[PDB]
Amino acid sequence: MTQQIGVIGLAVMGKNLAWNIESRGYSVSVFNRSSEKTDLMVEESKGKNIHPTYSLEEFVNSLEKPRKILLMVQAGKATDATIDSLLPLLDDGDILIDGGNTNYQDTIRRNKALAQSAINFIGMGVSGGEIGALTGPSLMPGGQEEAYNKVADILDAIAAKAKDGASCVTYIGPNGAGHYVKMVHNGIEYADMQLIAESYAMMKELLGMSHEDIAQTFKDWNAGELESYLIEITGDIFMKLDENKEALVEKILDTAGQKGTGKWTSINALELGIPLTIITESVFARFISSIKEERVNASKELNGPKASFDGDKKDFLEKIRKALYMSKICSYAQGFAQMRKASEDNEWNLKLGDLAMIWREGCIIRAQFLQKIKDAYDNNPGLQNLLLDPYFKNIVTEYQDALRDVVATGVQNGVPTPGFSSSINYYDSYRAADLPANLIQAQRDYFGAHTYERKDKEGVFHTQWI
Amino acid sequence: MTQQIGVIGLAVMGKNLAWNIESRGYSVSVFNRSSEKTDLMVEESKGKNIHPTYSLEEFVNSLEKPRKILLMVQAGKATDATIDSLLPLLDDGDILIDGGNTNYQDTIRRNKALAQSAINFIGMGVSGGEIGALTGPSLMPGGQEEAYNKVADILDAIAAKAKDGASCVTYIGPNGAGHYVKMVHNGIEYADMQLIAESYAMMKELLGMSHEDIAQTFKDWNAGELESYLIEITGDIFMKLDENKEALVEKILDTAGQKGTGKWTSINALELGIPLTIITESVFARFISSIKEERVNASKELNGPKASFDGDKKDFLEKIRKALYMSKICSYAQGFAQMRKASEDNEWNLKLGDLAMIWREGCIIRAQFLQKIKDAYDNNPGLQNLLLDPYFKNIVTEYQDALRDVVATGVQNGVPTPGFSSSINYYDSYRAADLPANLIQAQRDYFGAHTYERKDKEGVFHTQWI
Repeated sequence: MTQQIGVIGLAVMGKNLAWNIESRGYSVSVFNRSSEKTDLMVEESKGKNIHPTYSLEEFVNSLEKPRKILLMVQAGKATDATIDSLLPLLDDGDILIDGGNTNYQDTIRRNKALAQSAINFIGMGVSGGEIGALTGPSLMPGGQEEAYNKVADILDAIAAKAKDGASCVTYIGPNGAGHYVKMVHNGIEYADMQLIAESYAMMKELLGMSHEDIAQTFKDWNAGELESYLIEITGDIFMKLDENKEALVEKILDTAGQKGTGKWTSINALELGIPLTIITESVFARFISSIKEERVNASKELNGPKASFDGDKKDFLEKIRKALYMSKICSYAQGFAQMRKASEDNEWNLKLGDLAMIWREGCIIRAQFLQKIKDAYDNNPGLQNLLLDPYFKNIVTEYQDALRDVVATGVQNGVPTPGFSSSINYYDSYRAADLPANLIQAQRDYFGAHTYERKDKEGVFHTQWI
Repeated sequence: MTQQIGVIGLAVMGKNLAWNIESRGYSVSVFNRSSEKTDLMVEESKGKNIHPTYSLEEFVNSLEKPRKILLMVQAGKATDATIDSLLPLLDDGDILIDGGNTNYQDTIRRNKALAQSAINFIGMGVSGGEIGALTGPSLMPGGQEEAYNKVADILDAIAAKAKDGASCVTYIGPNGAGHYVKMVHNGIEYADMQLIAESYAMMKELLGMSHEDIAQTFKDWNAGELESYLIEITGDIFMKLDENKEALVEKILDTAGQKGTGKWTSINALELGIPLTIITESVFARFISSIKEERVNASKELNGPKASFDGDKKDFLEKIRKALYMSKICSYAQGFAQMRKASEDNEWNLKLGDLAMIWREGCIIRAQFLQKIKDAYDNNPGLQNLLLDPYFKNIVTEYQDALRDVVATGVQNGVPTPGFSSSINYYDSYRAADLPANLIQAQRDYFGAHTYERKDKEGVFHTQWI
């Protein structure tokens, strides 16, 4: 009567994961606190190997041991309440897998406490949306390694497969490493969408392009090095019409929503001392879009230059493309630098090459560009920055001219390019042997006696400047 | 016999603060747990009304009621340990004043906790460096409003006086509003130094100016609307020769740090939803300056254009000056927008005009500039953004052309200007009635079904995009 794995939380993503697991031949028990949605799953699953349960006691007793329970409830209170109600009914060695988009510190807290009751806790990031959950997502499980290996066959079977047959799931690391990697994935996704949107702003507001010339430009870009899911769906979005046969996306209110997780990536980067300029500017860009009424008011009081481009439009579209690809490199270089630092300060022993690997398919940021990130760390596991990898170093040293032209053209024409601007400023700061921070250091010694170091001598120095 | 006020912690700032208080004719008891710092201050206080004590029991018994105790100890656990060891020894109505660089959230915890035992707690931000604490600092006290009035005589006596006679101290607001305001002061200080540092880099790397010409430029700028303490000391710093008649500022290692306190301003901005791009990139600029040996390696593998200017240098110097002023306006507009939102969220009822008033002298960011921020809020207390203030409005719509030229030239010549770039981008985003966030919303609805709102029709919408 025992089933192989259990899922709690029968909304569309818990339901789609259970069906994915069932699609691969494993017997699944399901439970939803409100039993009426379990009653819809049984009807929507007639013929599959879905054993419904209608109490936490019948659910736990329906599962083989060590019990494998996938939590797909909403984050925060409902997750901790589900864990706490489950814990008395569990035995030593059982395994809980929180699959929500949980803040990684909650996972670290839940892993530590559950470990004192001999319960394994895996915080697993899940990316791919609801269609991806049903057919093959990218999974980022972190927690006890032994617990992971006891459920690794299920994870491997349901996860997306990259073009080399590799399943888009691997053991991330201890405790909160998986949910940390999922959060950084979303931060990268914020930047990828902002850079795409800056590209659209240039095309719409500087080159005066229509939605079909915009769509076709993105489809063209998706045929080369920039091939990504996000560029691919952007091309579809500029082809969708409304009732009046006008472009629908132009009818959408330009207030970017954000359910956190993007702001978490920058908050952590600031704590770690990691310059995450590009993802953070994309978070701030969402913030300022949400004060729509304030922007409408300032547009009637603050002057600016008219957007006027008189050069070659096709040749400048190619520059925007190069600028978009190089900004992606710098943003990923920042994002992967955050993950090495978080690996170091948490002793997670993150293998950054494995993270690019599991992001080649399934997730929202999936792109052929990620195969080149894996190739970088395969050729050099000690790679300190993606900008130094021979392939990426070759791209940025040539594309920087197109990026500089795009930024300077948008700045002079009043088109905001925050992701392009911080990209070229990151490249120029990271490659600068000497920075003006020496003036900052001398100022801090002037008004605070904070001392400074020298370039030619060694030791700590303090100057009476006046 | 009995003293009027007490200071715990006799490092240079608590020591200099105690001398300040005694200089105005008040009697002060002093305590340091490490008795050596108390003995050193005993000899240095020949002929002063400084009564040393060597136990917390003795310290509390040497002050008249209601007791006024100034905590100038290490932030964090050492502050909590002292508050804990003081609590049993105090009488209802006594006043603890924590004057360290403390996280405002700790102040909220301490204030709320000490109120249950009927003890007043003032978290007070102190700005001015070690010399400012001796002569006249800027004071940002928050806490019990009537407990402030009992110490207001002393704070007013020791604070710096603006040249209209007003002391740079005022009741900021309840609980942790004082430490919050000090924290935002520092973030603003970070942006002011970075923007001065970006001007320096432009003068040196793009215009090829010597330290003599760089010093003279800052002194001329200090003579106008940019009159500021940070610009004044910068002109001095570029005049300071080393032993071999060389500009000592150039010998200083260009590493600013990764563990400053300005990062807390950005973390709070990210949680409030306030776009703090200029201060945040000033924090990030310090991070990448900290990886010196990594930057030196990248400078040997990553190329860029060689900076070269071939136009009138004096005309461009003036454009740098306008770009610096405008960027300060944009930085402060964000910083003061952050505090307005925090005052609403924490129910502090902050009076931002009185805030700019007490920053006219004593603090590090002091400048003639802050009188215009005071004038902006006195003219319009409900002002939403300083960019809308008539005086600042007139400056930015005039100076934007110089800022755009500076940013564009800087980008085309490889000179990183993260502060200048995010300023013009912030000006172009805030004034844009329509932003490309509509594509972000469309994408989020494509892969995440997060729904969207429309510019034309009202309501919430979801679309099958393909």
